[PDB]
Amino acid sequence: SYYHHHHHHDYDIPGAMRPSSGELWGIHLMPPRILVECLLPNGMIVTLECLREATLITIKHELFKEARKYPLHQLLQDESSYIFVSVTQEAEREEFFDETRRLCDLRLFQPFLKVIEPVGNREEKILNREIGFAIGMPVCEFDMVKDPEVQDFRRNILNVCKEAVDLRDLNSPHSRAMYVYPPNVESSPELPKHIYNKLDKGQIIVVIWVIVPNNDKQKYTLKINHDCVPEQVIAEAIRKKTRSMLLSSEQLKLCVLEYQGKYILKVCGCDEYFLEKYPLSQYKYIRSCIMLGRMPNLMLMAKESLYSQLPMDCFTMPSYSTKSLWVINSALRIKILCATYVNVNIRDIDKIYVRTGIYHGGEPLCDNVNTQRVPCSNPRWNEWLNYDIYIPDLPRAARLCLSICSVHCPLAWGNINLFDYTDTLVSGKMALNLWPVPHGLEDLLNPIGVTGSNPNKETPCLELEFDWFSSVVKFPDMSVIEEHANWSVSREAGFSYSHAGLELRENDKEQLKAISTRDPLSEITEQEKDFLWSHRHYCVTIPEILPKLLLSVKWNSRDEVAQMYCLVKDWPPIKPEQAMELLDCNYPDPMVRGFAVRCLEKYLTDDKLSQYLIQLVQVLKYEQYLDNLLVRFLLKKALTNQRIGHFFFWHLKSEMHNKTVSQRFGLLLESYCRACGMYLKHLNRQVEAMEKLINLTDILKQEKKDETQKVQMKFLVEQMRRPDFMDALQGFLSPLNPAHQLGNLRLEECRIMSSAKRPLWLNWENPDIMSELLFQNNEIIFKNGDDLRQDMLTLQIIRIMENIWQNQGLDLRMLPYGCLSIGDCVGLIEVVRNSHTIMQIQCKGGLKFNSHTLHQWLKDKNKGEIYDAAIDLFTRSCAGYCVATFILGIGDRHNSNIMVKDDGQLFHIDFGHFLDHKKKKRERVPFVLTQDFLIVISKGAQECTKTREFERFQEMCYKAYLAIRQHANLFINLFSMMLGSGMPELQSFDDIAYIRKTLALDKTEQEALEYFMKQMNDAHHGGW
Amino acid sequence: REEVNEKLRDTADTLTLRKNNKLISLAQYDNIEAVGKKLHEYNTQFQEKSREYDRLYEEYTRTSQEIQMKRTAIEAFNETIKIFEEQCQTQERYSKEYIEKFKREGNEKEIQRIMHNYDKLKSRISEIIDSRRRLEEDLKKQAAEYREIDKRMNSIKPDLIQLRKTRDQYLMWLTQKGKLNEW
Ligand SMILES: O=C(O)CCc1ccc(O)cc1
Repeated sequence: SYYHHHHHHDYDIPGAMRPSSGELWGIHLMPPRILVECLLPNGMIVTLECLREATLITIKHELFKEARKYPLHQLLQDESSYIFVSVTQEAEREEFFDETRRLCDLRLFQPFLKVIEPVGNREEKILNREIGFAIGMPVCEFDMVKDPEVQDFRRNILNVCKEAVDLRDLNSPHSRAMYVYPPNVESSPELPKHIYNKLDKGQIIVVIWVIVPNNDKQKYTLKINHDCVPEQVIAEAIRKKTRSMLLSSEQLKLCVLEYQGKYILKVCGCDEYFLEKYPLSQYKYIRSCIMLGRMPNLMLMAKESLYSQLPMDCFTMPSYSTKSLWVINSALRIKILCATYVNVNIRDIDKIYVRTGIYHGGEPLCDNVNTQRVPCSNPRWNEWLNYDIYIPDLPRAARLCLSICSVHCPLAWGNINLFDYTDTLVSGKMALNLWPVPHGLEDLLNPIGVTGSNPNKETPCLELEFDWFSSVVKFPDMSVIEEHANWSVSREAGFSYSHAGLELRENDKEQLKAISTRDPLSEITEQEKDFLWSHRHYCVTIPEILPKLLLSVKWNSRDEVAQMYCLVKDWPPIKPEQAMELLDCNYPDPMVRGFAVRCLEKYLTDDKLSQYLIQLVQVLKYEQYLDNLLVRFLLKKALTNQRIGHFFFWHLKSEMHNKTVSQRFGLLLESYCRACGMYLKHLNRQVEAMEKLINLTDILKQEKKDETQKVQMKFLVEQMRRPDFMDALQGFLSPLNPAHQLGNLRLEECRIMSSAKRPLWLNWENPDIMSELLFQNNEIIFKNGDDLRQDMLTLQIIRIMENIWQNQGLDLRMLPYGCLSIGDCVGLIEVVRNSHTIMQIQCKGGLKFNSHTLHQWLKDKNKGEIYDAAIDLFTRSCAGYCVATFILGIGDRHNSNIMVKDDGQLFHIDFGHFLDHKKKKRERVPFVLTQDFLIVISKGAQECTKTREFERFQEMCYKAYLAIRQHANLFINLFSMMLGSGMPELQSFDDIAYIRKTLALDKTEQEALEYFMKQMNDAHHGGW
Repeated sequence: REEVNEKLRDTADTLTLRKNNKLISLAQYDNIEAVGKKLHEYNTQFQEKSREYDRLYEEYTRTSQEIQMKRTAIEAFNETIKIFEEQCQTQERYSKEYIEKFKREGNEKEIQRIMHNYDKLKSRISEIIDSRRRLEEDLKKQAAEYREIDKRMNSIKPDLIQLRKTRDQYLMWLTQKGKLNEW
């Protein structure tokens, strides 16, 4: 009667409710006592018992005592004459020079150690282990790479390394300290008005601290102008220290002059310094204190004790240092031969063929197939395919895309560049190993997918013959493309009158600027393309139209493409925000991307770079070759500035697991680590810390599952106290922010959370001199299971919406906490102290849960006139978080993913799928302000719909939403650049199209405003 | 612009013509209600299949990595063995020099202990090779299940898109005339 008695026979009673191998092959963490086969020079195998944690000095010394009890001891030298060696898990044979290292940290395969006399006697040069540890793959694995492009990248890219090292020691020690400790500084020295008003007539109280014995410290409260520089602030604090009943006025002036330049300003509690003449306000720390109603606490640090701290980078140069295409008078043809390794079931599948096409992002000719020959087993075609386009019409960035399909459905895919890194048109036979069908891609062929054969051997290997033409066919030089443009110009001037479908006009002159404004994802029509392409000379008037123009150009007509190359040549530089579109997958031409990197060199500030650095590293995936202008740009900026370098390293080191980029990023990381100076040692200490934490949580998750929290937690604390964990997890820099140092582990504040990912709550001592002034404890979460990079990105997108709103005079407060993905579903999350899930607030207030409990809880923290401003904080944050949330379309918000702070700020966490991923299998509103919230907005009131507080709040929502709608070009493009990462929520442009509807860009701003309210009104049921 | 791509998506070669969408030969230029249930029935079969497609794509890239792990482990074993092979040769150098250097003073005492070492060393090499050998046959049975993962993805993928397509067409039909959330 429940089930109409329908059985399920299939159902049996006994997914519901990785991994990186550990310290030894096949086991996560070596046993506390292990036996180690020691191969001696004399041929004797002597097995020693060792402690997991024992150093190689400890081991060697003990070995050479035990070696006396064995035969042939007289053959052996002193212990000091030898170094250890063994086969590691990456499968190379490391020579273990640093004998302070311990047995568990060696990444050995099997537990044996061979003894030898050290060869390659320049031992200096075999601290490439350092470089390989940081990168996570050995440098000898690049050495034996056959491909010339790689080897030519490796040697060529040192141009950059050298040039950037030379800027570092241009004013040493000042430039060196400016590299290592660069000034963390806002975009403009111009101030927002809501910030200014918090100044009582352009003035900050500041506190300059000093140390003199060392134990005792001394405040000096200056009240100075916000726009004054650090050198001024430093003088003022010296005046105050040294004024006395024994120094005349003039005596003081002569005491400041000797003193004024022996000091610099440090932030109390972290390694930030004020080394550059900027307004104090233009440093982020100051501008942070003003907003939070805090008193900047600086420190006078003498420069000799700062340059005493600094190193010497000492960069060493490594050991590793026709026919014009337009002559070829034929149409393109490519021979499909045979796939070898196709996994096809004969029982469902009819027939299989190789679909093909040439591409430029979008298509340049009739995409074809071949005949449905030898389907399923035995699969083999022998056809030249014939493509309607001439060999000279092929543009520099042309690419063959193919796929083996079913009947309609893809099985595999792979893409090749039709020219090589040296412009040579592809001839011969190629063996293309294929990539597998992704999630969101249902379409046949996949041209957004990466160029290159799969390094993975056991995959569909489709081979093919390319056409030969009596020579290496090379793409024409720029001088020759120029001349041909200059001819296409003078030629077209003489063409005669009656002519279809190609001075000016006033009606038209505005309609181009009409097009210029439309977002990337507003598709342009053939008429418009023609219309643009004909006025292309007037289009330089509006350099912002360029993306529309480039997409309008016919890339299959070399006459056009030579003309367009020549416009670009001296096109006027444009804004980074818009130029960034020119590095996404739709603009693959090198002259184009060249022009975009030339905009960044002029315009993009080291500040704005690091904001968009994620997007720029992703956009490397869409370059055709390894050596290209963007790579050299970023490589330079990273070696110019160690804050960028840090995140530049990690964003690469994150993706190294991913075989689409392991080569390219691997090679790039090598260059970085070879040039970045002493930061390589700092990165290796982070890299070593993160590994332990991975191996530790990897055990908690496999085997130690099914043991009470208590049991795991005792096993954790047992592990963390081991000397190697102590070594590895204590004196280092937080990767979320290298400014913050991490000292001793407070293991009693350190625990495993409730979650089934077994995320670690970790807590370090902030070992700064003035820790007290900023925070005595730095705590951050390490999370093994989840994929951080959706969150990482949504967090970024928020940070930018904030900066947009605030630099445009309106103060909604977002709290984009730190999130760093350091690997394949591994990462770090910043802990916001003094914050609780609404659901804790409801549990801890629950009488043996009333809608007021939140509001009650909040009053109970914020009493007096404090309360009034603390509601303003909640009202301001909650508005911003409404609009952002709506615009992005993040996961449904609820009581255990919403968080409020003691001071009354609210913010979201664990955002989940960002562009409305789950729901699309609509225009949802994910932040539904329940009664709980509306009560808090309306200090006492019932009927919260009706108050002014809600009208106020509504106004904040409307002003924010339109503010983002004017910078939507950016938000589209930021997401467009993120297509590179295989985030399922961003597989294709139509995924990004959600952000159009929700921002309502096809409508007019007034309609948009109403749509937002319409959307807000039905979700809430009344008010707007 | 948003919907016009999700209906032109997966079809053949402002008029939104699909050759990528060429916006403008142009070289010269009845139950009502019961079809509503079918939506839910197919919208459950489609999302039923999704996870079965998802679970396998993980297992695929697991086994892809699990296999690639196993290969390098062999590359390592082989290198490990080579050092043990080198070592047993390294002992046959200086052991057989020291047999005939004296061969007098504690001949039977010493050569037994030198011979013992050589034996342990060989028997070690014996264990590693069988350790390797065992990995390699486990590698093929992995590469087996691997071949089977793609096979079953490439049976489901056609059925998934057709299921998807009919689900849209039904969903179009209902909107033509005139709730859908629960279905
Ligand atoms: O030059 C610097 O080092 C400061 C950063 C900076 C870079 C480019 C620019 O145009 C202005 C400023």
